[PDB]
Amino acid sequence: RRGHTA
Amino acid sequence: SSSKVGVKINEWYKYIRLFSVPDSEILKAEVEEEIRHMKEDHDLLLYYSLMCFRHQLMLDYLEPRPKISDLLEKIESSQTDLKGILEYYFNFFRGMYEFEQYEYLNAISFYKQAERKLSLVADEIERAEFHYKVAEIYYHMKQTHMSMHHIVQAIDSYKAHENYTVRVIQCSFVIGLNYLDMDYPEKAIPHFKNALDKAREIDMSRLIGSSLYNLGLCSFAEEAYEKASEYFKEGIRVYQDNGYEHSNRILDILLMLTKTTFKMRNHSEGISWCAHGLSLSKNLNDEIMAKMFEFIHALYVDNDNEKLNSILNYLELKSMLSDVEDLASDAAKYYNEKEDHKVAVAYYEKVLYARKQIQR
Repeated sequence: RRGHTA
Repeated sequence: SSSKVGVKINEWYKYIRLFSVPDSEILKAEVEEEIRHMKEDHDLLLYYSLMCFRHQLMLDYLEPRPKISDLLEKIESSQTDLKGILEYYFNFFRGMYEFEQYEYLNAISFYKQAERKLSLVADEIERAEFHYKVAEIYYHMKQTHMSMHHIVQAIDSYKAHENYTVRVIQCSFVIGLNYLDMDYPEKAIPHFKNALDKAREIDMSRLIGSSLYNLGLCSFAEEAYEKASEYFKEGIRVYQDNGYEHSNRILDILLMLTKTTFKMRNHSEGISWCAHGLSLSKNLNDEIMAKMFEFIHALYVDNDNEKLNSILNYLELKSMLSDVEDLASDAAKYYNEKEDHKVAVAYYEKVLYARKQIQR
């Protein structure tokens, strides 16, 4: 899964 | 008194970027009082509607027919004869919205239009906002070098000012997550521990828990699933103990914990986690996250490769090749352990295909 960027 | 409203809307945007909700509510109030006695500049009216929308995006980040789809309605009915910085704001904000809806192509399209107007943007902090948001979507598309290109520009401007801590943390997320995509978990942990320390200073529960999630993604990368399973668990209780139990992005943490517990060969615990996560994706009406929990289920529980294939095609149609690669990689590996090397090959190839598509 993509990391959290926000 | 028409410039007087424009100046206040600028101030309003200044406070939105600073995440000062009390000031943003003060400026929004002053603007709405001022619009009452002004003379219907349609652009000023659209500037107002765009700032309302941007203000709502701030509020929805901090607290999750919403006010947003009604506000977005008002914005597109007046997309006629745009010019100057207002056109920039229009496309930038529209690209933001589309990104939150998992409409990545739409968002990149809008962001590229805004980018053309960047020379009109005198405010460095405003340019940083753009570079950060652009870097962010490039990371989600695994456009690592493009992401790194933009994120350095943003975080330099943010670090040059003072109360942009929130954006600085988020930039640290992006940089770290880029280093992870390049298989440098040890280069990525510094940026996430730095973000974790700052997020505890300002007591932002959301940012704290996202730091744990990003750090757990490192342990997971270093195959330290015990430590990874911890990070994920605590970040989940962070979100839950502070009013973020219904944020879409907790599905990320659930999804990776479910994956990790299955890899730890704690089968039964792994079932009591894919469970909470399947129903939560249902509840929050997120089709994309639901279908990623299906993949995990069909993989470690069912071996319904056919469904696995159908989900991989879906995610590709969704322009989420990074998730295609990660899931096909979970499949390929798991079947390799089970010595079903034949179909283990099939998913290794899919990983090759996704990696190639990402490069184009």
